[PDB]
Amino acid sequence: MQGFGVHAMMWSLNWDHESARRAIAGAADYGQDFIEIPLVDLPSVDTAHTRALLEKYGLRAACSLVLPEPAWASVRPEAAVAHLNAALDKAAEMGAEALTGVTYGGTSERTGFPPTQAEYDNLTRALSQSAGHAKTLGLQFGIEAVNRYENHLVNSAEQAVALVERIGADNIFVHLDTFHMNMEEKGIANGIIAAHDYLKYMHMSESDRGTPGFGNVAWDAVFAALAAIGFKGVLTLESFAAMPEEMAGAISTWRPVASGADEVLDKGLAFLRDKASQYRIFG
Amino acid sequence: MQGFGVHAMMWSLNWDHESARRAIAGAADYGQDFIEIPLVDLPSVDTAHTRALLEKYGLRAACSLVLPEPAWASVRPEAAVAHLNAALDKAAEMGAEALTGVTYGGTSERTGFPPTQAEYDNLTRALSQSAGHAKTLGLQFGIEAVNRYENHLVNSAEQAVALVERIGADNIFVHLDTFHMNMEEKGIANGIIAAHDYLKYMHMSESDRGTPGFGNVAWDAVFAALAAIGFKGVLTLESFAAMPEEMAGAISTWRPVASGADEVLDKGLAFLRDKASQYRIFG
Amino acid sequence: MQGFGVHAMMWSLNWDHESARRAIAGAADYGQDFIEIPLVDLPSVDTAHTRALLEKYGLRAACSLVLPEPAWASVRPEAAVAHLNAALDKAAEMGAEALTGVTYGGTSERTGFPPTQAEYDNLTRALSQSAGHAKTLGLQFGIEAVNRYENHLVNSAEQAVALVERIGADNIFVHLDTFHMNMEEKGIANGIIAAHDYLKYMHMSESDRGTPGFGNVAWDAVFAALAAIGFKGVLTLESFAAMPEEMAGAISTWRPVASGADEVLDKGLAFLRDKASQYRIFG
Amino acid sequence: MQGFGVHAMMWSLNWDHESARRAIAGAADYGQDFIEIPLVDLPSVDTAHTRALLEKYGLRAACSLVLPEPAWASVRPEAAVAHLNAALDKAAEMGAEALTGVTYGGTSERTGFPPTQAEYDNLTRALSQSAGHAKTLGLQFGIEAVNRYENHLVNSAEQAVALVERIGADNIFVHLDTFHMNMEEKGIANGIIAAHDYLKYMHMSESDRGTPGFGNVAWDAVFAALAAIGFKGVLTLESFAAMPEEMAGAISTWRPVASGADEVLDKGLAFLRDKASQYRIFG
Ligand SMILES: [Mg+2]
Ligand SMILES: [Mg+2]
Ligand SMILES: [Mg+2]
Ligand SMILES: [Mg+2]
Ligand SMILES: [Mg+2]
Repeated sequence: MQGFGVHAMMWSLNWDHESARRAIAGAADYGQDFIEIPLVDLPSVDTAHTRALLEKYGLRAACSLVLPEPAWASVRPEAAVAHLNAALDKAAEMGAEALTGVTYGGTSERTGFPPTQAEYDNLTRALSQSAGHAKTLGLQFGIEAVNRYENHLVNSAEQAVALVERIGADNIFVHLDTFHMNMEEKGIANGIIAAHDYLKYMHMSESDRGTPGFGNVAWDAVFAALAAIGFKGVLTLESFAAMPEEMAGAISTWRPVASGADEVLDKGLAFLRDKASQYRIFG
Repeated sequence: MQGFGVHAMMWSLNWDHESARRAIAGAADYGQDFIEIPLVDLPSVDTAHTRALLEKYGLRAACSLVLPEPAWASVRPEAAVAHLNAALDKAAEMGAEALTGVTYGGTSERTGFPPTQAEYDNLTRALSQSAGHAKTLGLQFGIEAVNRYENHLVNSAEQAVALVERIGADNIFVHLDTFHMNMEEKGIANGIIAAHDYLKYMHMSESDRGTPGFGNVAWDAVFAALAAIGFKGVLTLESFAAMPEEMAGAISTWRPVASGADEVLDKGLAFLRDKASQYRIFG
Repeated sequence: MQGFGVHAMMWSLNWDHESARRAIAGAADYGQDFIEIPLVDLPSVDTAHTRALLEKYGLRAACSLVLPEPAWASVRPEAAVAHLNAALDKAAEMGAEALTGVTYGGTSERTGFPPTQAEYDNLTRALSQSAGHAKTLGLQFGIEAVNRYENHLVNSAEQAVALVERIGADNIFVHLDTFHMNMEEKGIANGIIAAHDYLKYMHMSESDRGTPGFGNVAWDAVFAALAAIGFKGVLTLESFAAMPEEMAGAISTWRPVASGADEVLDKGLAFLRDKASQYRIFG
Repeated sequence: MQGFGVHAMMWSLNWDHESARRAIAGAADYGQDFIEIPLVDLPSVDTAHTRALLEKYGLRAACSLVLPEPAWASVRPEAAVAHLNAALDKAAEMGAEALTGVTYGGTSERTGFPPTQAEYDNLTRALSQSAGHAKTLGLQFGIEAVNRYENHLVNSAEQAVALVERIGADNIFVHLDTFHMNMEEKGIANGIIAAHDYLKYMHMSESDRGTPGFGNVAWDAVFAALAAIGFKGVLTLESFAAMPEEMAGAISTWRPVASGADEVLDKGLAFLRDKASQYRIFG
């Protein structure tokens, strides 16, 4: 998996038939190599229709998700293995090449206490079996580290690496998010250096979830480190600029993040492509 | 109020006789002008004792708090005023010069929706009552903007500024926190510039609540902005280095933030002092 | 004198009838407010022609120069005055509103020693009289600080400020250059802050003379300081991407600075615009 | 060679008996692994005295120089070889482990033209010769890139690496300077990344030659790239704070650079120590 990507939420929150087409056509109009397709309601996604659309527009894809609370692997690992295996099935039917995201828990998961060894044991056994199922399907399996307000289990790149190393599956990769690294990494580039050869997917996201290039992420440090470790994964723009006010509660966003999704695709995709070139990413 | 401050959390977050002695003498060993005292249990504070220790060490003080849920001003403004007024009576007894912090709601407050006009009506009237009560005691009243995960009402400097102008008191100041601006401000210095008329207090906190100078906050942009608007207030360090594991739920940190408090105090107060000199912060 | 500007060197430094139209038409095409016209060989300037082009394309102009060695003001102030007064004449005929740049010495000036009392007295007397000649014409007069390898007299913003105060003329402004500031200012924002009373003109130039936004200049600090001091003048793009190799010696530049002037124009101009909008530079 | 170093110029540029003592005791007092010994006037450097001091204080050493004009290698390669070999003889006698710096030319060298093939031909043969002499003495040989105003031949790390690869000698390393990279590298970390195969020595110097951490150098990007390429080498502090006013012409510095070598050693070495530990520079 290598090239530039855009998250489908730049257009669509749902994945009905038309939403799928509008997002896929848009990502192709912006010359992306990948679209990242969110899986929120597994019954509702038509895998054959999505595969046809991708073929029409010469686009590749990865899927992402967040485990629903009944499937949180830290307490209910068997429900997680079922839900992730189900997700991997529809990913592989779609033509996607990986499932990534918060594949290990929730984005409002707290126990109130530091993460325990019994929790990390459930995670290890849950992710071990599903990545296995991913391997039988030829898919890769990602783990996105997120900030301490969303999850208590995987916050820093170091914790994601330690999880991957314990499972021992060569088809699991570490997935980092510049919005979350901005809070969690002691110097954002240190997240990328810790991940090193496990790092195969990035969410390139401004510090306010707006337009990359216009916030607090130290993009030179980020691209310095991706270049120095020889990064050859996917760089996917993640922004909240097209989120309606209804989505507020699910994403903890209470006021507009940018002027509009048009501005974010125009300027944010070109910024990521021009920084990639300055630092000879994929060179 | 002008000068350098350190939050008492660097030595404890209880405020019994012993914790007060340890924190106040600690802040004096480090040549601070101010200590920031958190008011967590109003019936338990020995205000007279604190006052005598402050005079003994020649230390000045600000008080800060977070409103408990029964008193969140957005939904229960009468309860907010009764609590804020009692906290102000304690601050004045100790000899503090201001009450600041999350004085309008909680740090775990959500409605699931963006802030509505009736919630701001409630905030405006509750803070205008209590700012008046603070005025009768000779104290100033502060509003600290925090990030979207802790609160949905006052996130950006502009919001804080617009709320001050609505209340129309002359003893209310805006209070910014670089850890929170690192998420909420579209370029951190834009927060300081927006508040140029009302900014009188800063929390100088690193992007991970660790040691200032060793994270992702753009300190040169922060200090340039403080210098250019002619900042005339307090620069208080805030870090979670002294926080034991048992506090993890109340602060949502599940990983140590630094080596030890002694290191944060040593390295962080020196960094802030050196950046202050470089940018001529107090003349 | 307010808005965005591009230096004519983006097209060519020659200013015959062909070069002026191309440069002025090019500057209009990119929506600029000002073009900076270099005055090099004075007798080859048709100024009525240039004034016609300007008012046809709706463009304003400032003129810039460097003193040639026999007119260096530190040692030959009378020759400085006559040369400056002659540049001011043709600048006025063109309808430019200001003459700026290294109006006080050379870009290869060096005595081997720190600048002396007597050298500054020569500068003062020379610029004092030429600034008065500019006043009768309606022109403003600028002093551009440059780095220690090009000049030994005006390197820092505070030097420029002290010189302007010394001269006592109300029509001289400080001109600063982000490329030179990157070497001379102890934290680039401190030059902008120090000049805050007299700063009316900027050279927005990347650290390698390439494309602004793709080097080592800390643009968030630059723009934060501009906004916070309430900057009102012109922001002019300076870059060497159009210079042929025969210019190498004249600009101490031994390798290409970028991959073409069209790229620097398209990407660099839009970067200065988006940054200005982010920090709300012009309201 | 591996560890932290400091330039003897922080104490003196003369290397007589008491300056050698002053500087070596001084470096040892700040816990340095290395001291960099300038070689300027060869017949006055006592080698037995210097070697004895180094072993008493547990200090290792590198020597450095600039070629005097009669021996610039680009135009007089036989003369360069003589001067380099004699300097190498002194360095070996002192106990030093390498000769580095501007070993291919001068710091006010310029033809007025971009560098030519024939010039690089002379460098290649002269450096080939003397690096083989250095090999006979058990020394490595360094080449330091400097900025376009000091030298027209070796400005970017890329040029350094190409030269090193042409000569083909297993004891030549690349040596970079953050002060010079801040001008020459399009994004400062790109130079470190370009040299990843041959980078074994850094001058850690602020953008104004003052105190590292209080200027314009992007230290997070610098230390990140160093970490990510797995740097094993020397991080040597370089600053002009201790240099008398009579030395202005040699270093093109016309005004004070910081506030004294004392503050520069104290705060700068502290800043490099803390940055080095943040990014885990040596494991
Ligand atoms: Mg993400
Ligand atoms: Mg009233
Ligand atoms: Mg705070
Ligand atoms: Mg300029
Ligand atoms: Mg050097």
